[PDB]
Amino acid sequence: KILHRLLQD
Amino acid sequence: HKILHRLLQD
Amino acid sequence: SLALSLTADQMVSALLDAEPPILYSEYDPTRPFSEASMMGLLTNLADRELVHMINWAKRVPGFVDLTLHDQVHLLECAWLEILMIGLVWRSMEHPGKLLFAPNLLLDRNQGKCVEGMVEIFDMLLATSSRFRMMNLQGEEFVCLKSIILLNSGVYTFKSLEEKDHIHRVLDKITDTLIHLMAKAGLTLQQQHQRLAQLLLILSHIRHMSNKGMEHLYSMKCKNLSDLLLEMLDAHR
Amino acid sequence: SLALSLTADQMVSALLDAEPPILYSETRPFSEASMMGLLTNLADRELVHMINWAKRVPGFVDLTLHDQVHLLECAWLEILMIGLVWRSMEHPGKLLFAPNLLLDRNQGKCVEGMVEIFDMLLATSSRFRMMNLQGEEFVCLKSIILLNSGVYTEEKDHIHRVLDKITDTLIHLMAKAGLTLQQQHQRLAQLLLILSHIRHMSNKGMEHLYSMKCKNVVPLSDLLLEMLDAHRL
Ligand SMILES: O=S1(=O)C=C(c2ccc(O)cc2F)C(c2ccc(O)cc2F)=C1
Ligand SMILES: O=S1(=O)C=C(c2ccc(O)cc2F)C(c2ccc(O)cc2F)=C1
Repeated sequence: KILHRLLQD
Repeated sequence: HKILHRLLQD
Repeated sequence: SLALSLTADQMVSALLDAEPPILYSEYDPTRPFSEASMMGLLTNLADRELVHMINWAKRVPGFVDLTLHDQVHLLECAWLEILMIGLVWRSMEHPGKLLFAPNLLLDRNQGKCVEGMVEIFDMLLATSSRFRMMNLQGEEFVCLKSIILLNSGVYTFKSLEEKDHIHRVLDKITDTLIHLMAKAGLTLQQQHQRLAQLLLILSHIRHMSNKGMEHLYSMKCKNLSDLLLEMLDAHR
Repeated sequence: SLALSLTADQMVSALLDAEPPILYSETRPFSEASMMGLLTNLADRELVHMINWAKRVPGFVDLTLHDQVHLLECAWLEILMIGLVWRSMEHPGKLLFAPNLLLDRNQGKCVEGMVEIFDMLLATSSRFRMMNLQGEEFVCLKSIILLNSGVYTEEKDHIHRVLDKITDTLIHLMAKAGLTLQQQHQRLAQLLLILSHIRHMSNKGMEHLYSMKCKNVVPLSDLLLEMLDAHRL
């Protein structure tokens, strides 16, 4: 779920 | 001469 | 030239009087349907609607002033968009249902009869709920439908002075939409906001047409009328 | 919420300041695999900046995590394309993917099916040129694509109010340029109708990338595969 991780940062 | 090509004329 | 010399009210009455009729389906409810039958109903219906749409396009102000090659091109790119915005418009007073014909009213569970059809059904339903929320007016609808006809194929084209004429007609339809919103009592800010909301819906109608175009192209290569295959091979 | 209590000039500067940087591509004549690789690598790195640009779009951070994911999954290729079209404005007949990667439509023939998408992108750039699209209008259009493209697939009432806010910002920009009332809503309509073609280009581009994922000609990145798999379920 790469997109989720990139939105957290 | 396609179908649409003819219906646009008639 | 006469299309440019049209007042906004004469633009509306011309579009309103040019409206195609609501056709009926061959739908016999003695049958619960197979996939081929429900597809046959939608295919036969869309084929007869295309004939009326072709004659409707000839009454759109400015469309007749175009060469025959350009008329064919605009209709080939926009035919499904025009069928869909009409279906969505007919379905405004039937929440959660798509009124393909007065005798063919379908909800999303019946759309699951065809594989992959349910996804396009929900998009069509969401568009109809959007028109319901905005309280879309028939005067606004006929303007939007003619915008689709003139816009969807204008950037898929020396001499190119015809594209300048299309943009002049498109600007006139824009003036007509503002003229309608100004008559309904909307403020200048409200007119510009509603104008933007209506035109952003055309982006989603383009999206549904692209998805529906792939869905039909799959049905052709998986076992349609000759006019419809001729339109379907325009996307290829 | 704070995006609503904000002025038109503050909307423009916020969008301008959030603009992503222009990235570079990594000389040898092009082939099917080499050109697809450069475009895949460039798009994968642009996506990382787009995600941080989206969080700086006013009103986007007010959305839930799932709604942010949905909007970006639906609009990512549209956003890449309108940025590419914007970069290529001052280069008629060419597409500026990167400052060191300026391509014409003859070079688009190095990949099958790439020509049709190239011609559409070049047509949109010439349309922006003919309309003399300003950067203030461009950042408004790009943020509209982000919020609108996935809005039909209340948290939606917020997105629609933010969308109305950008419409007010576009009109405010045109009134500052000296355009009349008729010229304002006409230009507003002309700009928004282009978004329908940008959506069409994205759908055609989405089909093309799915073919290359199946043809297995160039390995796509995991993020790029996740964005691509979102357009089927
Ligand atoms: O997306 S759909 O479920 C909706 C339609 C459709 C049919 C008739 C119509 O007036 C409007 C439509 F959208 C169609 C459609 C279905 C079959 C066909 O041959 C042509 C079509 F357009 C599929
Ligand atoms: O339709 S395309 O010719 C244009 C692009 C594209 C790539 C990067 C970019 O910043 C904008 C684009 F449009 C792409 C594209 C091509 C390959 C890829 O892996 C991702 C992409 F987006 C294909």
